[PDB]
Amino acid sequence: LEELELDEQQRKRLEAFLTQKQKVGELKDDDFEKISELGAGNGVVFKVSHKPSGLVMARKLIHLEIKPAIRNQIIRELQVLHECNSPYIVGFYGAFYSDGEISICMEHMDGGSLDQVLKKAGRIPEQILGKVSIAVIKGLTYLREKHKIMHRDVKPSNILVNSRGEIKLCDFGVSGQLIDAMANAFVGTRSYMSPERLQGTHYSVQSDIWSMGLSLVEMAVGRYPIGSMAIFELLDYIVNEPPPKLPSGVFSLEFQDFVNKCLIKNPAERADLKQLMVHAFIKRSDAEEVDFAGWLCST
Amino acid sequence: ELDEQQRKRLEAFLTQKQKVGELKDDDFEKISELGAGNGGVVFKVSHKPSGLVMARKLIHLEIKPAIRNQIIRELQVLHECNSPYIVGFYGAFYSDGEISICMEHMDGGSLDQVLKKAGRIPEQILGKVSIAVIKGLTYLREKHKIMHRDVKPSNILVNSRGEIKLCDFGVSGQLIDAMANAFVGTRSYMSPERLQGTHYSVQSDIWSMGLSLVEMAVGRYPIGSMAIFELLDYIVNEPPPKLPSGVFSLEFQDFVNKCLIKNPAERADLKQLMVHAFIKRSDAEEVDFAGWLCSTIGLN
Amino acid sequence: DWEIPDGQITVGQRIGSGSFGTVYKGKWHGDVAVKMLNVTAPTPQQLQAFKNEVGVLRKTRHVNILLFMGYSTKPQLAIVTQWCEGSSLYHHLHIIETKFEMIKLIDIARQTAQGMDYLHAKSIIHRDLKSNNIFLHEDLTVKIGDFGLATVKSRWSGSHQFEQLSGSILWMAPEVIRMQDKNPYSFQSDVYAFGIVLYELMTGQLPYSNINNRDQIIFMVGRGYLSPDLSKVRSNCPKAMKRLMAECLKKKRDERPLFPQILASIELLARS
Amino acid sequence: DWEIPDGQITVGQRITVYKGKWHGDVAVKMLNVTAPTPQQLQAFKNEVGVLRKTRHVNILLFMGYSTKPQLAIVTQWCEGSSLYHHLHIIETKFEMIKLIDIARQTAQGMDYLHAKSIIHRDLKSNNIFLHEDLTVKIGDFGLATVKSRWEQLSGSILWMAPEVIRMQDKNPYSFQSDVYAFGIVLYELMTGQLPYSNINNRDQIIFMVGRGYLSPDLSKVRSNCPKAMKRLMAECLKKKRDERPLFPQILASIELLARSL
Ligand SMILES: CNS(=O)(=O)Nc1nccc(Cc2c(C)c3ccc(Oc4ncccc4F)cc3oc2=O)c1F
Ligand SMILES: CNS(=O)(=O)Nc1nccc(Cc2c(C)c3ccc(Oc4ncccc4F)cc3oc2=O)c1F
Ligand SMILES: Nc1ncnc2c1ncn2[C@@H]1O[C@H](COP(=O)(O)OP(=O)(O)NP(=O)(O)O)[C@@H](O)[C@H]1O
Ligand SMILES: Nc1ncnc2c1ncn2[C@@H]1O[C@H](COP(=O)(O)OP(=O)(O)NP(=O)(O)O)[C@@H](O)[C@H]1O
Ligand SMILES: Nc1ncnc2c1ncn2[C@@H]1O[C@H](COP(=O)(O)OP(=O)(O)NP(=O)(O)O)[C@@H](O)[C@H]1O
Ligand SMILES: [Mg+2]
Ligand SMILES: [Mg+2]
Repeated sequence: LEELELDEQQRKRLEAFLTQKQKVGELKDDDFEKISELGAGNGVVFKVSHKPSGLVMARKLIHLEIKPAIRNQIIRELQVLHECNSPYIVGFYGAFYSDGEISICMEHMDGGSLDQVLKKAGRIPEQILGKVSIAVIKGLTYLREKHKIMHRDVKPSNILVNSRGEIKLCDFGVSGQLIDAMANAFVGTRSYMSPERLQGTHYSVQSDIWSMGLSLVEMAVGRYPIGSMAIFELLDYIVNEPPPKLPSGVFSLEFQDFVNKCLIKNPAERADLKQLMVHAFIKRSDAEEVDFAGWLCST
Repeated sequence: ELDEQQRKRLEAFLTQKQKVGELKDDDFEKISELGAGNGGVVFKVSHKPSGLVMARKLIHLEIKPAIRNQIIRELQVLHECNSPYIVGFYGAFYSDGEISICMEHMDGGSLDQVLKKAGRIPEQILGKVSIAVIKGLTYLREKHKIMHRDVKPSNILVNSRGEIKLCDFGVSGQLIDAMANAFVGTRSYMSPERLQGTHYSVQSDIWSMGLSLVEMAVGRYPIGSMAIFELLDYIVNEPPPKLPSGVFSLEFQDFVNKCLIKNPAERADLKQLMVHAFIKRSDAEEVDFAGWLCSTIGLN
Repeated sequence: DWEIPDGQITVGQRIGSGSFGTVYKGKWHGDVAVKMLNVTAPTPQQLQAFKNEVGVLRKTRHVNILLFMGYSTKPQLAIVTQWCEGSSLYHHLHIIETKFEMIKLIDIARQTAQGMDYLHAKSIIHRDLKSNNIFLHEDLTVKIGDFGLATVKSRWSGSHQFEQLSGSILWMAPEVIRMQDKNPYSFQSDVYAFGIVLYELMTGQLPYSNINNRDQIIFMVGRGYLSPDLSKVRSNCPKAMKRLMAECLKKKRDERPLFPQILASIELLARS
Repeated sequence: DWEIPDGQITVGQRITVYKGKWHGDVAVKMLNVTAPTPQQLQAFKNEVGVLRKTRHVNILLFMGYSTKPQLAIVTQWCEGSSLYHHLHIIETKFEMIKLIDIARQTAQGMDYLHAKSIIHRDLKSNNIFLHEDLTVKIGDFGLATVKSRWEQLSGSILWMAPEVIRMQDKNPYSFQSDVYAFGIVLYELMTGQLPYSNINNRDQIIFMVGRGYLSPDLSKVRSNCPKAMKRLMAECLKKKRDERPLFPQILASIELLARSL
């Protein structure tokens, strides 16, 4: 509950977002104009301009061949995002369908994804990842406490940042129908899936913690930790081999222990959201003073 | 009018035909190729149920089964076409996209084939041919009110006995219609009135006989290497051919001239030709055509 | 390449006859049509016609051209194409007398024109277009077939021509009948044959059905004294189709329209 | 020979594939990239070279290619919908005789491809068009190769043989992996469903299918499915590729099955 609290500036930023959002109504393709291309995934995301409101927005197009009934139910389930308001969760504006593609409109993050920052830094400093760890843990706790869902797709490409210093989660499993629909395509080249989910055993938000740990190891060493191999070899490596570890020299002992407790392959012994928040690595970085904006702007 | 031998041969042929029943494809065995026309090869075959040696012609047509059945029935009139100057008919049937017409085998072949070995055919021989064709046409006209429609050297057949018989005439009205759109040839003996679409009659068969007689007399197709249209244009536009001089009697030259008059109204008819001086002389002539033929083509 | 080893093709029931050879239903990776030269001593023309048809067919990839699939040299020369279950347009119009609706009659003309346009764009002149060589398949998909006589840039069987072969008289333009020009064939003579096909579609009948004299048809059509009786066209035939048919049947080849224009006219009246 | 000049093809509505006009309706599959990479021209040359070897009614008819303006492949325009659309979007109620005939025609086209030594490598219901609701057309030869005497995972995981997913053998793709993809098509036809419909995790499907832990639930096969068809489908889906039959034998099994109805 203490992680769910916001400072004065975060409360002002959230209300300012919800105020600008209040000017938006029903979304339609005719009411949008493209600005630039924010990147691409397995799906394309455009920086767009909503003409009736004038707001800058991010529009993701998901190409699916699904029954219209399934398409409409996805739009209905995505409406839950209107109640997912947090300084660590990307704001949501609307969703609609046109030309065989489902549009998801959300808040724009000028900094981009933490996977694109890795390419513009090589490695990410430990105190920066401490703020990221705090943002991810708080965001995962918010989804579990307020909406009873997990993220199920934590990875550096789904942790977004901006010049205002904010670090928010995105692309989480808010729609049961959208999860099912996207399971048969969107083949990736790497993976952050927990070992227990890969094997079809019982899973929970612990899998998001494992995914966060692997993302932190990548952003710390500057390389994907699993194992060039194809996807199945990588998945097999995740199941069979012991987890990766952070180098012993540069990184602090607490940060190594933080990552190690995230990456325990047995999810029953893996640390949880509560234990991680009261971990020594979080408290040191929580009370610490870092200008993440300046580091993000330079990198 | 029939002689005693002519009456006998026809009776012996009708008795041979009593041995023949319904014709079927499996009841035939090939022997040799008799020759080839624009419709394909005519085959000399054997009808096992009767044993008789026949000539089998295959006519490939794509037509309605109902029209195919009417063609077979119209061809049955041939059983009532009995004459010493008419090739005999045995039967007809349909088998694998073609209508097979089985007929009397003529071991001397067609005069078209004979002309190739003979080079030319002497006048007295052609007098017996003229009588055979005129008596065949007159028989068809008076007994069945049908023209021949396709008189030419290849449709006048002969045998080692010295007989001269007409074949391939227009007995089945639907077969005439069915064969009009194909079976194109490289020469033509068609009368000028029929080419031009005007009124015609058995006069046209007389034109075709006169043209065939000139060809066999001089050993050359007398129309006009021209393709088929240019030959048809020549028949319509140019005056008819004539026999050369110093070779044939004036009666023969006058006979073919009156056959080849391009106006069918003035062209001689079967009755006028039958009392022409050429036919009168030829009928009373003793001509060993059987011996001439066998010696000319090499028959035994 | 496209040569099929002997033994893989299973020859079945006889289906009909082509301009050169006999056509059978067969089996080779499914149903096929197999056109074989069942002749012990084939003529030079029959040999060159097989070589020509394979050469022309290999240049064609279009839904309205019969699909060439392969050929065999031994034990006999054979051309393998797709099998068309609906037989030929001649069979439908003049054998079983299928009563096509006008929309389907127009669409058959449209697909035929579509295939002819494709051929002429590749400088292929069919020279034997007739309803027997228009095969049907699926829901009346038209397939133009039989390329024994076809020329490509006026060549035949991989060589310049030393003769001018000819097909069936009924679909034959007057200048092809007369054989007075050195080369009497052109895109426009194919158009004339298409016009006769249009006449079959809109009358249900072959032309000159009252004239049973082959040599009479040759002379009078060649002289321009005989032409199809356009009053036999059914009353449900659109006026624009009768006008187009009349232009395709013009006696002077220079007055006939070409297939790009023919297609535009059929697509316009089909919209009405 | 099959290159189409620049100003002949008319491009129309986008369906990537556009509906176009070149001597009638055609489908035009283009590469919108202004600068084709070597891997792009490689794939384009490979696909055209493979398509030009195909002349069969159950193979999408290749008609030509254009290199200007953009790299484009021209094929016939198919009327109707794909088998994936029929089975999983509009739920067309095919009778069993038609389901078997769709399987037969698909096997017919694949048998042709394998006789031309062509491995399709992307067989799936989305690439099987039911032209005029009657004739199977196998399309999308973007991954097709010609097997000769002499890499990242690419394709749709539902139709991938376990050895294709694993990408560990020297030649993961073979005629037998095309057979496995065909076996999944048989599963779609005889169940009306995609496999692993209860599994909503793509990486779980990859790991478990490649390890042989997960395979299609053959109990979803409808009761009207003949016994010889479920048995043929199970033999096409064998985890070990050497136990799968080849398409000459698959065709004969379907044909005998079709007579026994
Ligand atoms: C890989 N792991 S997995 O196999 O579990 N697959 C899946 N994982 C997770 C989710 C899904 C489906 C899905 C997706 C992808 C999705 C994307 C964007 C989205 O918009 C916003 N998002 C956050 C904040 C604001 C927004 F506007 C909502 C979404 O909601 C969804 O449900 C999966 F398929
Ligand atoms: C060029 N002139 S034309 O344009 O009029 N064409 C036509 N001319 C004349 C006739 C026909 C059709 C036809 C034919 C061809 C035919 C052939 C053989 C036949 O067997 C026997 N024949 C006589 C005696 C014994 C037989 F066994 C009967 C036939 O019966 C026929 O009716 C034509 F098409
Ligand atoms: N709201 C946003 N604001 C700014 N950039 C964004 C936003 N959403 C997405 N992006 C960018 O768009 C890129 C594409 O995202 P996406 O289509 O989700 O693929 P991905 O997450 O990067 N990798 P994958 O999930 O395997 O397809 C991301 O990497 C971000 O850089
Ligand atoms: N009954 C028969 N006996 C012997 N030979 C015959 C008989 N009938 C036909 N022939 C021969 O078979 C060959 C083909 O005859 P046919 O098919 O009628 O064509 P044609 O009259 O010779 N020329 P055409 O009419 O222009 O096609 C000719 O050489 C005839 O001499
Ligand atoms: N030859 C064709 N005729 C008709 N429709 C076709 C043809 N080829 C492809 N299509 C359709 O056009 C679309 C293009 O599909 P595809 O070939 O896979 O390329 P795509 O742009 O990636 N679309 P997708 O199927 O989602 O991958 C699909 O809806 C196909 O069903
Ligand atoms: Mg993402
Ligand atoms: Mg004859």
